[PDB]
Amino acid sequence: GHNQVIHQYFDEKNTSGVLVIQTDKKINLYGNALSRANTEYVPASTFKMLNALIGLENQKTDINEIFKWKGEKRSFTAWEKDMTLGEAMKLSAVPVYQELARRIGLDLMQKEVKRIGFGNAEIGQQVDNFWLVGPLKVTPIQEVEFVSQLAHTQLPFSEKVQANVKNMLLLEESNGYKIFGKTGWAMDIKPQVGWLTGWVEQPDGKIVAFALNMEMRSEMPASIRNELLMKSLKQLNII
Ligand SMILES: [Cl-]
Ligand SMILES: [Cl-]
Ligand SMILES: [Cl-]
Ligand SMILES: [Cl-]
Ligand SMILES: [K+]
Repeated sequence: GHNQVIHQYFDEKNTSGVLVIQTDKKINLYGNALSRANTEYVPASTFKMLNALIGLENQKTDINEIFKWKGEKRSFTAWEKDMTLGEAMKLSAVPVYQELARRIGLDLMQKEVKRIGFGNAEIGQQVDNFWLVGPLKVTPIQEVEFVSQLAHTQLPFSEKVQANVKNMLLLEESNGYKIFGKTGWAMDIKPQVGWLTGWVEQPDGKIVAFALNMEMRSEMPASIRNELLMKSLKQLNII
């Protein structure tokens, strides 16, 4: 349950980051830059959790809808295919979620973001990028609470919608343990910010929420978010 080791982990990967842990409304901070936890960063793709919630609750889409790829080149070849909301969730396929955001529209999206009170709750005028380059910003502490509420089905949306989004977030399942989460990586801002937000469902159903937030660099493999999370959750004996 320390705290200096976990500091060494961040130290070793030459990054600046924080790991926010929330266990039944008790919050703990870890990593090598704890002041990040109350610092506002753009959510990047972590916002997909909320985008989906808003989209499903307002019936702009459903979990079965197949989003058609219409041929434009995308940032990743893995994105160039028809997919569902859930598939797009697993791949962080931005263009699908931008299509969703456009269906929702600026009015509906702004209203929802403030009703939920997400981060600074400002989305500006472009409904299809506000979470990648601003103006929307959120603290890693705000994210762990958000995701904690989602895990407990406590967000101001219908339970079926929350359960549908939770089902899209399963990352690993081993030894009676479940890890749910969403990565983010805002590459077009400086400094770059990487996220891994989610929760652990322990074999007895106890839920432990986490929000990893770290400064990123282009040379980094994306899986560095996963490694820094996974070895920390092991140190704290959460898995
Ligand atoms: Cl602490
Ligand atoms: Cl520190
Ligand atoms: Cl079906
Ligand atoms: Cl591109
Ligand atoms: K250090």
